[PDB]
Amino acid sequence: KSRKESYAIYVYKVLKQVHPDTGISSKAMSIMNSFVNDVFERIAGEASRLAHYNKRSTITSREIQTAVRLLLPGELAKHAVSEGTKAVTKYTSA
Amino acid sequence: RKESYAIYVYKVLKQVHPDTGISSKAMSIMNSFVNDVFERIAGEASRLAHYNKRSTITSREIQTAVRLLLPGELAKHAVSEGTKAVTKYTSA
Amino acid sequence: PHRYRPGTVALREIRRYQKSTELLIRKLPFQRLVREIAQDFKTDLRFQSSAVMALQEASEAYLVALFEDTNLCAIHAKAVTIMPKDIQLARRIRGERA
Amino acid sequence: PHRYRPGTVALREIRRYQKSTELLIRKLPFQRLVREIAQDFKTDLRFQSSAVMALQEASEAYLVALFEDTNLCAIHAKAVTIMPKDIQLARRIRGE
Amino acid sequence: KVLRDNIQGITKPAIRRLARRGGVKRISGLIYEETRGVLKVFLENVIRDAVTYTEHAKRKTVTAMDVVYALKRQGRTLYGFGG
Amino acid sequence: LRDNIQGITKPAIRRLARRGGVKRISGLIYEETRGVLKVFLENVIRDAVTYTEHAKRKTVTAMDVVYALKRQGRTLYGFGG
Amino acid sequence: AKAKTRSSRAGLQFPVGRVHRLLRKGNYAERVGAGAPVYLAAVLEYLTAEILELAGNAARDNKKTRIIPRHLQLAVRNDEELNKLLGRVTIAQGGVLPNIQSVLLPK
Amino acid sequence: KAKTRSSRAGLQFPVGRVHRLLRKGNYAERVGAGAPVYLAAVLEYLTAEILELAGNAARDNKKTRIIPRHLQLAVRNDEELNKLLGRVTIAQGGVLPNIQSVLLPKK
DNA sequence: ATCAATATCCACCTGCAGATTCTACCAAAAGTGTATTTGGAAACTGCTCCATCAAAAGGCATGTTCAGCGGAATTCCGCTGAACATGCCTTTTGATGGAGCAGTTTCCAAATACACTTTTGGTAGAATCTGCAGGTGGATATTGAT
DNA sequence: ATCAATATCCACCTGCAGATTCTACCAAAAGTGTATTTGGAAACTGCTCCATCAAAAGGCATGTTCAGCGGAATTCCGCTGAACATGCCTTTTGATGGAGCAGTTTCCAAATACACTTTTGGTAGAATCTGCAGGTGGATATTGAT
Repeated sequence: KSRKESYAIYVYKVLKQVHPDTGISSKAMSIMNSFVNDVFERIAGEASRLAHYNKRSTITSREIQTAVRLLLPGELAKHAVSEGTKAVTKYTSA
Repeated sequence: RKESYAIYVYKVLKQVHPDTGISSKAMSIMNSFVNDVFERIAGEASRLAHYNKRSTITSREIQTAVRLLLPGELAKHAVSEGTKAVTKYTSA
Repeated sequence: PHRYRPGTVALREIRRYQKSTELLIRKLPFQRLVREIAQDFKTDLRFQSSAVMALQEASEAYLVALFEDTNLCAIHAKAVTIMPKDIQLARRIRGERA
Repeated sequence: PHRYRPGTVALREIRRYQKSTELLIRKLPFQRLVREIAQDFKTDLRFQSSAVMALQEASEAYLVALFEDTNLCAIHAKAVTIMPKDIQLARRIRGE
Repeated sequence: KVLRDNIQGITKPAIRRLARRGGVKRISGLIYEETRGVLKVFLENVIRDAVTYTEHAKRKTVTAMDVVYALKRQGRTLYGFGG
Repeated sequence: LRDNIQGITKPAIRRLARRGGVKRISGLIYEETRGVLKVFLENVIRDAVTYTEHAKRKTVTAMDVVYALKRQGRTLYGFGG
Repeated sequence: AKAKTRSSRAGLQFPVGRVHRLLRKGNYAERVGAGAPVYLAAVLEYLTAEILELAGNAARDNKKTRIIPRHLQLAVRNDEELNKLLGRVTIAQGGVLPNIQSVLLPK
Repeated sequence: KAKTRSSRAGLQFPVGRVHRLLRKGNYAERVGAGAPVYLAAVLEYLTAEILELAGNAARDNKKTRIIPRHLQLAVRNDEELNKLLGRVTIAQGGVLPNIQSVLLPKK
């Protein structure tokens, strides 16, 4: 038939770095998928508005950052920004 | 240069109440109202199209959008004016 | 004859149901209601098993939270019994009535 | 020396204020509060006068709606006087 | 004349169980018909939006995605069935 | 700039309760209301100012406040927003 | 020859061209069919007509000729559907509907 | 020699995918090179945060496989995640144990 | 305090539904190299409007007295919901045709893309106009003491 | 029920700020008119998975009794609404200098646009593994009566 993408394999890989001996049921994996799609939409959507308000054609990490600052609660935001900045820096230095 | 629906709001105002005016603060609110409904419908349309793996927004998505967004009677009349306008537009 | 005083068994049920996660409305009855309500919007419809499931999940979660707020309004009234008045006041402040 | 009973003037005020639409918080005082809160967030910020007005129009409409819910909560307690326990229940149910 | 109207299928015992989960200890008799009313209004709002999604896709089967999307519009986002 | 929360004077909170349909007010309502307003304003100004900065501006605009209110579900009509 | 605007072709007062343009620039999809803007301009025109119809009445009822914000507020709050469509919207300088709970009245 | 952008950014999440999803999502005409890296880093981090807490919840119940109840207990017992998911229902999650004190038997 | 009826725990057990490891085929990704295009920052700067100081005056905030009345504590009566055992009618579960959700393929109406030509909605600056705010006053409630 | 002290309704009326009203410029819009690309409706069909039916399964409806709680009534102390005196700080009217936003132009780092090669995540089917849900047992905490 066709294909049905899901974040499952990635969710699973991260589960291992955190709890190498812990598992996760199917229904739970579905919640995590729902969770990842949900945050994605919220962050992208916000980034989208930011660009439009400022009459910009491009969504740069700058927009993803401000979106994060606007959507995530304090500490969560603090770290979220941190991880994001690190990933770009590293990606560049390569 | 900054556009607004002021003149159209004004024309429409003149059809329903030929002898009534509108203060600017009230026009400002009317401009807000129109821009608000506009984003709400288009956005509703935008998602609608995506959920269905369609890359085009047509009079048909706008119509479902209108049905999901407006309450009962208002939709009934909105859908009418909308169908009516497209049919009339298509014959010219 | 052994008899539990009023409230002792209820309190037992609150402890039990807050620990579990199973749905509490019987499925078939729920399914019938869902389909009925649907029938007024469009005839001859079919429902994926998982769609009915999603609706029950959403409905129950919704009612369980409305009951929480209702208890709070009853307690505000200095009662320990939820009444129509209390569900009414909570839905109103939730903006569901206004 | 003529004296209206307690509550008569309060009812007079409700009818008066529910009839008009002017802002009820003094303007200058409200602006300093805005600048104070904003400042403790980021320094050297400037404000378009309409920006302070929009914050004020929103703030007053928010508090007025809050007082209606509070008022409902107090009456639900068989009272006619709003108290903190009432404001708190209205916000707890609102999801605040 | 049979044995049950559909909304009456949501029963006292079940409604009680819900309340229990919500921490309610004592329930007034009138609450039961009151709860059914609220449930009915809640389902009408959601099923209507979901079905509007079904028609738009020219289908005759309501899918979990149609409910999940209606739920999200009504601000009642549900995780577990796509989301 | 220090203690402006007291600019929201007892009289002004009373007028607001009135429009709100309130007939009798307890003495402790005034400090509670100031608290409520402070959080409300904190959240709106926080988002508004985030918009200012993302646009590398030093001036908070009406639009900044209007987009902030829409983020929080308190859509306001009348100032461009 | 003659060049008729898309709005007149649809029988509309609202600007079909503008709406079409706004649709594309707002990035809602890759493509925007010709009917979309016609239909949207129409729904937008119908909604502003209904609210002006009602605000104009509140004006008249208050003995005024010019609609102000309070007139828009009264029309919206007094209309069940417009009240819901705008259930989470604040109309600046709109005030509130007069309303006093019964237990607060005397006698 | 072909290395994935995810490895370059040093992330477990599909950077190539997030990019694809941003473009198709019609969020903007263009999408910068680093935005997908960043957005995937944020997605990954939040994913770790919830599994980290849910894992613990699994351990507290003497269980090794995370289920919905474990995700619900993680989210609602955490002030911040609870706020982020304030209008979200986790299927089959139940609620936190809680009984208003006045409903308890008088000791 | 003294049992006595039950509910709740805990340590151990084992079968199976759901989790897992495994190979393979593969279209759809995702990465890579090249060519062309452009969004938007650095740079210069015109021009709106924001902060600010000045001054006058009255609207309105503050502080007080005084007593009416309401929050809330306490007592209480009947009414009504919790508990419970009693008896079966409805829900749940596992099994079977076929109705539609889809994958695939085709082909045209309709949507980009691009070049001109043409109508027009803003607006910079005017001068003229009109609805109503706010002051005045006197006719009409609405309140509260007696 | 009558009466005095206030507040309120309200139509008439004049000053002014805010609204309607051109005159002229116009570049950004919108429209007309070939040429090129293609999205997705439409027709056909294959394989799920959904509606339905039988039967093994496990809740729910029903009447009795009584204890406890909703809410009516009573009471009192203190606190909150009126009314009032005093004066200050908001508000209103202006002018001023400048920071900072927003228009315009030049130009390059980054992004789009194929085209080609490699890789990888989702699917299908087959086989073996395993975390835990109930089910037992016996100990013990809980509850309610005496």
